[PDB]
Amino acid sequence: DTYFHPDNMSSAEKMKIELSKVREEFKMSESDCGSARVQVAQLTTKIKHLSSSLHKKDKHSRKGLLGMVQKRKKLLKYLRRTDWDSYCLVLSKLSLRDNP
Amino acid sequence: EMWKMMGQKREEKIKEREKLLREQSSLWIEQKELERKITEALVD
Amino acid sequence: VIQKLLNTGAHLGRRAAEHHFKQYAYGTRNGMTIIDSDKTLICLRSAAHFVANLAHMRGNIFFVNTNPLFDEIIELTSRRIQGDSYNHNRAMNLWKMGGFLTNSYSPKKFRSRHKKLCFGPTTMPDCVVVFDSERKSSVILEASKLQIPVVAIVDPNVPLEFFEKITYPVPARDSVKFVYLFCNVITKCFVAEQM
Amino acid sequence: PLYDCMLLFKPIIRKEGLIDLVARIGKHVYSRNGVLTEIKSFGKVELGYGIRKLDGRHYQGQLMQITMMTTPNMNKELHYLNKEDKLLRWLLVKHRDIK
Amino acid sequence: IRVKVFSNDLDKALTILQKKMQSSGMERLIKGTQTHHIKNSEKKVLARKNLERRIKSIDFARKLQS
Amino acid sequence: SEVTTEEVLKNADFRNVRFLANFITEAGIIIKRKQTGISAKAQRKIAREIKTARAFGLMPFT
Amino acid sequence: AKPCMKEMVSFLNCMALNNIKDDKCEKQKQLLSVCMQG
Amino acid sequence: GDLLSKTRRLVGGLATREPVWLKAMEASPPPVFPRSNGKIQKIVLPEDPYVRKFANKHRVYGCRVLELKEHGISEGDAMSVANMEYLSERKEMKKAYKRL
Amino acid sequence: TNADIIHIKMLRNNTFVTVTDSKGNVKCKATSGSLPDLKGGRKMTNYTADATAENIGRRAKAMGLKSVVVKVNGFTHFGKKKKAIIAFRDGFTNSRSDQNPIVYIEDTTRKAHNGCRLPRKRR
RNA sequence: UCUACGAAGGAACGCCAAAAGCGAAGGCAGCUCUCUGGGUCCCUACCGACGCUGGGGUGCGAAAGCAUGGGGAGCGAACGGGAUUAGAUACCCUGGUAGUCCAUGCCGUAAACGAUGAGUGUUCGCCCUUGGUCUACGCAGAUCAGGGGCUCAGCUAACGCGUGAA
Repeated sequence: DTYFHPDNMSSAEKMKIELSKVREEFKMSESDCGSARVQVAQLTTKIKHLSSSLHKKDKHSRKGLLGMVQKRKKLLKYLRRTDWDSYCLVLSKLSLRDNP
Repeated sequence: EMWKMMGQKREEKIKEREKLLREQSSLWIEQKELERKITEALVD
Repeated sequence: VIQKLLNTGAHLGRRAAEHHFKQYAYGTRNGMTIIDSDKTLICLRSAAHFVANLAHMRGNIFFVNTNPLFDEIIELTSRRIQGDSYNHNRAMNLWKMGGFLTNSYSPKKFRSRHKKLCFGPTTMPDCVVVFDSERKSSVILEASKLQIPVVAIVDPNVPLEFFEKITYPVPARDSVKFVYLFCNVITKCFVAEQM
Repeated sequence: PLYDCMLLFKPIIRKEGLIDLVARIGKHVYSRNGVLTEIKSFGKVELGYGIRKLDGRHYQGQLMQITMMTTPNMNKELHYLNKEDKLLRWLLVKHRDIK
Repeated sequence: IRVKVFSNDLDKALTILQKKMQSSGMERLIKGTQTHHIKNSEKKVLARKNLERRIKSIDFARKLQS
Repeated sequence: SEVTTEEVLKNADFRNVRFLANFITEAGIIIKRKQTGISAKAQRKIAREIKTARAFGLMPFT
Repeated sequence: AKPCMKEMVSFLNCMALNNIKDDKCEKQKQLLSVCMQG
Repeated sequence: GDLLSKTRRLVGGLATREPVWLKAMEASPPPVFPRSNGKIQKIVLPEDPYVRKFANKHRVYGCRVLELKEHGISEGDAMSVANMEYLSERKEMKKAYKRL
Repeated sequence: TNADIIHIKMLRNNTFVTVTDSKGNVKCKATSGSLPDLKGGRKMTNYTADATAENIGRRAKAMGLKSVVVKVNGFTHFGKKKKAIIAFRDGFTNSRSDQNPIVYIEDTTRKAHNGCRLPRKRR
C-alpha cells in the first residue's frame, strides 16, 4: 500500500491546482471564485503558463491568448476606477503596470 | 447553505483517497514478476 | 345547461388540434381539444336567430354540402322547408362544382345529358349555410367576394383566409360521433316561425 | 494518464522472452516514478490480416497488456519499442470504462 | 465475397452471391467513384444533387404510401 | 440480434472483438446507422474503434 | 425478341465453333418453335 | 370596414341599395369572445398518475381513481388495496358475465 | 484441395484471361485482342469478353481441368461479369458433356483504399 | 501485357459519412499520444453593470506565385511528337520539367458567395435533427443550445425569406 504517494507529481497532466491556489491567495470570502481581481490573477497565471509551450504556429491558440490579455486589460480598466486601493494592491502583487 | 455542496465535492473527492487506488490489491514492481505468475492467463 | 349536458353527450366539444384559433379551447387531452360548448351554443343562438329573422323577409338560402354523410339528415330539409325546392335539392345533391355564384348567369347550355345532371339554377342567395370540410371553397370565396353572409361549420382546421372572411362561424367540430343530427334545430326554425 | 499498453507480439517462439522484454518496461516504470496495476495476457489471437510481411509472422499472434500510469513523456520513451523483435503493434492508449 | 458452388447449382449460387454482395454496399461502391477525376467544387455540387434526387423520390414515395 | 441498444457503448472497444466484428459487413465495410438501429454518438465511437483496431491490424480490411 | 435473339446467337455459336457450317445445328427448330410465338 | 359594418356604412352613405339580410344581420350579431393569447392549457383529470400504470395491469378505474382519491388525503400506498378492490369487482362481474 | 485459377480482367478497351496454377503460373493466356479481327474499334465491346471467355473455355476444355477456381477482377456492373461467366461455361461445356462446371467461384476487385490523383476529365 | 511473391519509395487518406459536426473567417478529417483555444448544459455559488459597435491602426487570411533547402509516386502549366482542320498555338492521344508535397520565411489576394455587416429585444406553428439537462413507467413529456426544411402572418418592383429579406 506504500504506493499511495507514488501517485504524485508525475501522473499529472492538468496541473490546474495552481489556479485554485492563487485564486485562494486572492479570494475574499469562501467559495468567492468570481470577483474581478480574482479573475485577473487567474488570467495572469494562465498567460504565464501559456506563453511557454506554444510553438509559434498554433495560431488559433495564440489568438486565444490575445483575447485573454485584452480582456484582462478590460478587467483592469474597470478595476482602476472602483477600488483604487485594491488596484494598487493588484499591480503590486501581480507585477502588472499602469497606463491610465 | 452551499457549504453543503462544499462538503459534497470534498467527500466525492475523498472517497477514502479513492479506495479503488487505496486498495491492498496492488502490484509491487520490485517483485517476483506477476508476469511470471501469469501462466494460467498467459493462454487467456 | 341540460342542453350543455346534451352537447357533451354529442361527442362534439372534442377534436384533434389543427388550429388557428384559441378563443375556444377549454383545454386539451392529447388526441382531442375541448372547445367551449357554451360558446358553441351561443354561436348557434346567434346564427339560428339570424336565419329565423331573414325568414321574416323570406330570402333564399341555398344550403351547401358535399360530404354525403349528412345527406339524409339534410335532405329532410330544403325540400318543402326553407328553399322548399326538392328539384333544387337535387342540384344541391350534385352541385357546388362549376362556374359558381358569381358567373351564375353563365350559358352552361351544352348538356349531352348522358349519365349527367347539369342543373344550373340561378338566383342570388341572400345568405349561405354550408357544412363540409374543404372542397366547397369556391362557395366561401365567392360569397366573401359578393358580400353574401355565410354560416359555416369550422373545425380547428380552417385557414385564416376562410376563418376571417366568413361571418357566423358555428365551431361545431364534428368528431368521433361523425355526423349526428344537428340540422333538426334549423328544422325547428323557419317552420312554425313564418306567421 | 492511466494508460493501458497492449502488446501484439510475434508467434509463441521465445516463451521466456517477451516476459523479460516487458520486464524492461517494468523496471522503466518502477523507475521514473510510474505505477503498474495488472499485466494480464490473452494468449494466441488470430490477426485480421497478414501484417508485417517482413519476416511474415502475421497469423496467430500473441497479445499482452501492461496497464500502467506514469509520466506523460512515456510515449516518447516507448518509441524505444517499435523496432523490438517479437513485438509488432505496441499500443498505449488510455484507461476507459471497458474491461 | 466467396461462395462454393453447391453441387453445380451455379445460378442460385450467383443469386445469393449478388444479393449478399450488392446488399453489402460494396456494389454501391464499385459502381460508385471510379471516374476520371473530381475536385471539391464538383464534389460538393454532385452531393447536393444526390440529396435533391433523394428528396424528390422520397416525396413520390410518401405520396405512394396509400 | 441483441447488440443494438446502448449496451454497445460499454461493449464497444477496439480490444473487444465480437461486439464489433458483428458490425463490419460481408465484404469488409462498416455498416450505416440505418443498416442497424444505433445512435449517432454511437456510430462515431464505433468508427473510431473499428479504425483503431484495424490500424492495429486487429480486424480485417477486405 | 429475347428468346429469338438469344437462341439465335447461341445457334450462331455454330459459325463461331465449326469452321462455317456443319449443320449439326439442324437441331435449331426449337428457336423457331419459340419464335412463332405471338 | 368589417363585413358587418362596411355594409352598413356603405348603405348609409348610399353607395348601393340595401341587401335583404341586413335587418336580421344586425339583429343577430356574430358570436364574439374575449381576445385571449396563445397557450391552450393542458387540462388534466386530477387522477392521472395511476390510471396509466393501472390499465397496464387490467375503463372503470379511469374514474375509480376518484373513489380512491376521496380517501387519498391519508393514502400511503393504497394503490394495492385499490387494485384489490378492482380484483373484487372484476371477479364478481366476470362470475356474473360467465353465468349469463 | 489443389486446383488452378482462371482470371479475367475487364478493362476500358481491353480484357484478358490467364489460366494458371494455384500459385500464379501463367499457363494459357488470351488478350481480347488475341483474336482474329477483335482489336481496334473492336476493342470496346462486351462481346469482346464474351468471345474471350468462351474461346478460353474451349481451350481449357481441350486440356480437361474441370476443377479450376475462376476469378473476375475488374470494375463493372455485375451484368458484364454474369455474361462473361456464362460465356466461359459455354465455351468450356458445349464441346464436352452437358455439365462441366467450375469447382468454385469468388470475386476480387481491389478498391483503391484512398486516392492517387486520378487524371483529369475529357472535354 | 498479364500472372504470384518481394523490395523501393511517394502521395492521399477507402467505408464511416452525415442538407452530420468544430472554427471568427480561409478552413478542418486513416489512426494513437502530449500540449492547447473557444463552446454548451448544469442546482447553480460568487461578482457586480464591467456591455455593443468600432474611423485611422493589429493579427489571421485557400490556390497560384517568390526565396532557400529537402522530396518528387501520380497528376500535371511550359513545351515534343501522334493527331485532328480550310487552318489549329486548341480541344483528342502519348511524352513530359516547373508546380503539387515538407521545412521555414515573403506576399495578402478568390464568385474570400447564405452574392445577405455586427449586435439587442418582440414574433403562428408543424416537421425534423446534434449534443446537454429535468420528468418517466411503455413512452414519452418537458427544457436549452445549435444545424436543416415547411409554413400563419409581415414584407418584396419581381423572385422569394420567414436563424427575416418581419
